[PDB]
Amino acid sequence: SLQTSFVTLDEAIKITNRRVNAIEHVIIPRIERTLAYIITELDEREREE
Amino acid sequence: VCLFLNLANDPTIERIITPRLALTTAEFLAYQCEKHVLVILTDMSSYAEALREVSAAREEVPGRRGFPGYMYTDLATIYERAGRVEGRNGSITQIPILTMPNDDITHPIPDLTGYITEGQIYVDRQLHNRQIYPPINVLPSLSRLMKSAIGEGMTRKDHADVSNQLYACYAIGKDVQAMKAVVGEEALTSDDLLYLEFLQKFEKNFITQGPYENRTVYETLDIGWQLLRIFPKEMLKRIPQSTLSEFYPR
Amino acid sequence: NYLSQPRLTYKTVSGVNGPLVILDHVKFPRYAEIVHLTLPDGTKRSGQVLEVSGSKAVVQVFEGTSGIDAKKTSCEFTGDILRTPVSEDMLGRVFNGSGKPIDRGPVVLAEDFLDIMGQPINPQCRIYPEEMIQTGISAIDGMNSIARGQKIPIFSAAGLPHNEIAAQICRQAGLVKKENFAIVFAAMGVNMETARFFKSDFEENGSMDNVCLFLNLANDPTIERIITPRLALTTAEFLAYQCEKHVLVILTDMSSYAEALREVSAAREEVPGRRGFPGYMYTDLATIYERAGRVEGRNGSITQIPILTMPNDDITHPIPDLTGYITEGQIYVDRQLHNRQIYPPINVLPSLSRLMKSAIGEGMTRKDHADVSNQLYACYAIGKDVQAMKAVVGEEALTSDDLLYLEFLQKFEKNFITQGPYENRTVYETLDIGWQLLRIFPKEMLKRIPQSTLSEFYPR
Amino acid sequence: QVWPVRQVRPVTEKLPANHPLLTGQRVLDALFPCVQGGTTAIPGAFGCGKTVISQSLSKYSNSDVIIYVGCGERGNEMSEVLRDFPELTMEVDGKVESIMKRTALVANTSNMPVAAREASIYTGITLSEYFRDMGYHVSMMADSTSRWAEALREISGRLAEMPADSGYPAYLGARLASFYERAGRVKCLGNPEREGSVSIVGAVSPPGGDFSDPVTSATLGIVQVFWGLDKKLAQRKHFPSVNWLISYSKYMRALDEYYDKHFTEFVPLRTKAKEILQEEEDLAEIVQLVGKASLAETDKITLEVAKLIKDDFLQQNGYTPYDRFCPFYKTVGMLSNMISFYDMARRAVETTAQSDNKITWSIIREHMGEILYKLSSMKFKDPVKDGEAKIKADYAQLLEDMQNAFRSL
Ligand SMILES: Nc1ncnc2c1ncn2[C@@H]1O[C@H](COP(=O)(O)OP(=O)(O)O)[C@@H](O)[C@H]1O
Ligand SMILES: [Mg+2]
Repeated sequence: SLQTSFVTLDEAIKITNRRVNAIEHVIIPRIERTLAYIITELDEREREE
Repeated sequence: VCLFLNLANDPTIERIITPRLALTTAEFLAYQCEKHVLVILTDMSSYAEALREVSAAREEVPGRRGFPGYMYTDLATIYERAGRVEGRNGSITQIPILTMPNDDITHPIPDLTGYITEGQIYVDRQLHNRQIYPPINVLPSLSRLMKSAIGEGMTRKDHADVSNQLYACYAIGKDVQAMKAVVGEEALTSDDLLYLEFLQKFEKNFITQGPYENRTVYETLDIGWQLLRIFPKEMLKRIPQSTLSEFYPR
Repeated sequence: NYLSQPRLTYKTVSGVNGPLVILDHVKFPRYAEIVHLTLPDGTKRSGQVLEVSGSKAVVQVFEGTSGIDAKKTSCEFTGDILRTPVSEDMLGRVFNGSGKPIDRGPVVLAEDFLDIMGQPINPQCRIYPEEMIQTGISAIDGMNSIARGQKIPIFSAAGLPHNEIAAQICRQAGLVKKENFAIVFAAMGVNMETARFFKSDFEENGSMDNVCLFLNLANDPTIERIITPRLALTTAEFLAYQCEKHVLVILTDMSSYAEALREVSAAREEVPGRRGFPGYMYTDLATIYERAGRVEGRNGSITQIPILTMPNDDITHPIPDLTGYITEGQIYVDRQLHNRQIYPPINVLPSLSRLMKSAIGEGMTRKDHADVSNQLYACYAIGKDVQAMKAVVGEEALTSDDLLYLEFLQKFEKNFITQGPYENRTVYETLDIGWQLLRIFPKEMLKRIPQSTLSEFYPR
Repeated sequence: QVWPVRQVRPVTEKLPANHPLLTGQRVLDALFPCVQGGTTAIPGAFGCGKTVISQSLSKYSNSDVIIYVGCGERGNEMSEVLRDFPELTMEVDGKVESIMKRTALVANTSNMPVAAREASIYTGITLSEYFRDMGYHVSMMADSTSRWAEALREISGRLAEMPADSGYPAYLGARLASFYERAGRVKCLGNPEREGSVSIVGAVSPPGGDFSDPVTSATLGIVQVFWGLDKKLAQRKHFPSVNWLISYSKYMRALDEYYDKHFTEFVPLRTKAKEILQEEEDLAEIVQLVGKASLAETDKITLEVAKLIKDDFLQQNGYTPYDRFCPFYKTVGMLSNMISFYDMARRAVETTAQSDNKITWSIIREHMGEILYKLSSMKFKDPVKDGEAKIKADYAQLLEDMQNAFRSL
């Protein structure tokens, strides 16, 4: 019971730590680059107007 | 040496004639007195901001980030004042220097300069923070005239193949380093660990140099081969078998 | 009742700027009046008065302003606004964007002269449209069904197959069966390959005697595009409301029409709207799009299908944005489906028809049509929401229910939306292909469908 | 004779374009074709290859005459063509002729007068129409159309006009659209009853590399071929830097009858290659987040063969003797062997995967490293040092070598 738990629990930690890393290194930076582009383009439209 | 100096406290409209006084002096030296001239222009970013200041005061059409609508055409009248001419033994080489605002290569100053100049050398804050010197990052950098200044009788026969294989290995090592930040070292295959070893040895041995060390091209290419041999020759897929068989076994 | 008085001719040009000629010393100038210009080499051009003030008049020139000069070029003022000749003999003819012949036939011998701006039809005298057009295309006839007398544009983008969609509708359209269309076709700023494609398909379908073409191409003058849709619609109103025909009208790039309006408005130095377009562009486009429908006591109709190209694929751009506030829905053609080689590339989620709610159902089509239409839409919306989740979490996180939506979404694009350019599905074939996809779910998940429709149609 | 440059030279008729324009690139000639009478745009950031594609297409193609317009671009590049093209020869009746004998250049460099950039464009297409009228197939290069749009903007500014998007004049889209309409295949005027064409290839230089640029966005509303370049491919030294996900050609149906006569095996291979590259793009987004370990063996094959195509088919160095120019026999032969290996590797896995002992891509790798290395090495065969017969015989021998390896599985 301890070894079937331990081997099943080790897998779920790896999958979870991979999501914490992917959100920190891949997903959040893509949102921040998008959001920085939008602000830059809205300054352009304002200067054209 | 000839020096033309405008400082942070000198008039801002002198800055738009300063580089034109320098390039007029270089043209006399090169194309009438037949010298070889090296021209250094310091913060083209200050030139371009003085140009934006002048053009805004005339209410002229804006381009991106409010720069003058003709800034490409203006910068081209500075940067095209370079090179060699038929029947005269002098030359002008230009090395302008830019500060990219907020480190952004897509900002109008580096953007329109890269459309005019024959490549760029790119200095990277992340290499400087790590205390590497010179902080030159090869991937954003270019030379458009390299392709026909190198090779047999020019430098050495391997030079192009070595260069392209170093670009390929550095780019793959950088993609493994980005991947390892998601998956950790335990998920890497043995091939990933070769590119990740190359990446670390390349920045210490090839890029890092110090301010008075002066390497020949031949020293540079042999440092290059000492790093390419980290891999089996079957992984060196930019290099044709003739170049491998001659230079890889060393 | 004729203008029997002599025309005044002036050599009083005072400025030339972009598409505009300015005259002075003009006697009682008239707004919207037509002018004929003769250049010093004997070339003739035509134009319209855009503004008058005292003895000064501003003329837009339809064929452009090259070679005009302020001394020898002369302008004849015609005493009247733009009236086009019309006849039923205009079917089986080819004209340019000025309505001049290009088929080597003669000029139109008029049955009447009509003002290209039309006349306002009283809202009391309109008939609400309820006859369904079967276009043959399941993504339309199933879920965006079209009533005869509607206006419904194709919203598209550069590199997409919107001309094949429009041509397929011209081949396949007719009424639902438990009459045929006259076609009026306007091209503004098309390439020669587009003009050849449509013209060749009407010749090859053998129906070229029941179509009228007005062609302005990308090498023709931009200012003719101002009048090209208005010549097409003035022809359709004669055929529909005097000769009692059923007319299908195609206006093949309203984006090139809107760009020509921006050229003139910029040249006149007017206060801009959004993206530099005229501040009156809604009102201008409404005088094109509202020239459609059915009228009391006349046995004819006009249906409009405009076509748009969205710059940078953006539906919030002024051209598609204003068009959605006037037309009764849109058909949206999608680069995502086109990159997957689905044809038609119609995305059913941003697509709409505002008149289908009354054109379908018992006696109109079949009693299940609304329920299938709602349930297919709901499942495809949920399938896209499941797919967007799955792309992060991977397939092992999905339930059996999520896999039913993901299977439905693949099957719906392969069977319902994909069709091919000559396949002509009825409404009834379309609705039964719909049930073959709703069969992917147990009845307990079909929550938009009432139990009587489930009981009658699900077990088949 | 003398002709006004702002007026189109007349023709008897314009014709559908049915015959390819051959660039000598494997990408382009296979994945995104162009035609005699076509219109093309090449948008990209700085240093992507817009000039090198334009010069390579100018050196090695099936056109009779080349007109090269360099408006708003470097003086060192017009000097490069004047150095390179006289030394470079095509072969005619068993005799060599320099490609400069068929070429004309129009220059107006980035430091020359800004209004003369417009004059260069109209001069170049008027020279191109004049040789079309002799019954030639002409290609016209415009080394950046963005530099003409930028000249329209300064003059519009100094005339104090009201702008459209990004300060450009409201007439910019009509200028571009009526320029590209001068392309096509034609019956000429006059009575020796001949035919000719002009193909136009226009580079575009979007500022910051952003294809939402008004000049790019107007241009893609006009042209029938789009070769979109990527700065992330150029920074890897992956050249030609053509993004195969965004790039397209409208002419692929017109060329059906050509391939169905001359290269009857090709359209299936082209179709499979686009599917493998699109499947890899869908896998790569999962792989980046999930970490590769969950993949099926057919997906590991798909990733590896997409990598083989991306690295060894879609990639050429234009400055090395074996890949200067790639013939269509070498192009169809290379793709045939890569797609053949895919179908065999997929069959071996898919057939055995149900059994207690079964094939995996890792087994195929360890069994076939020499065939994988031979497949990556197909590119190095030289079309003028080696014969057509030698190249085709070698590619047939690789097919036997890999068939004998899969028989051994
Ligand atoms: N096909 C190629 N093969 C080899 N090198 C290339 C190739 N295409 C581009 N390059 C390299 O990249 C540089 C930039 O190409 P270029 O055409 O001048 O870029 P762009 O016009 O897009 O700004 C070239 O000078 C050359 O060094
Ligand atoms: Mg260039």
